[PDB]
Amino acid sequence: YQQEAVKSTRDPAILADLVAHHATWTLEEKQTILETPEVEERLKRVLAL
Amino acid sequence: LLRDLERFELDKKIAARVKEQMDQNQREYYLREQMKAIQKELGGGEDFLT
Repeated sequence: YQQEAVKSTRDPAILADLVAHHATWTLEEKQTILETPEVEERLKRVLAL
Repeated sequence: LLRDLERFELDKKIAARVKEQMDQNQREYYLREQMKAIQKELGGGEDFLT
């Protein structure tokens, strides 16, 4: 998780994918990760839930 | 160093907002998990909660 943090990953799309893959979600909310092209909307989505 | 103090304050204020953002939802899911846990684990479908 520290290798997938800011200290080794700089791109927020790749870091958002590495944060959002490492839990066991439900399927439709994995689609709401995957659907969003905005950085801030999917980061506020994963920060919310 | 005044720029560094402004940078640390602009980090810490919005970081405290994000700290409030999951500190509300932590207590919300504290209220959410345990009722479904206890009337899932007590008996089950044969526990005739229906």
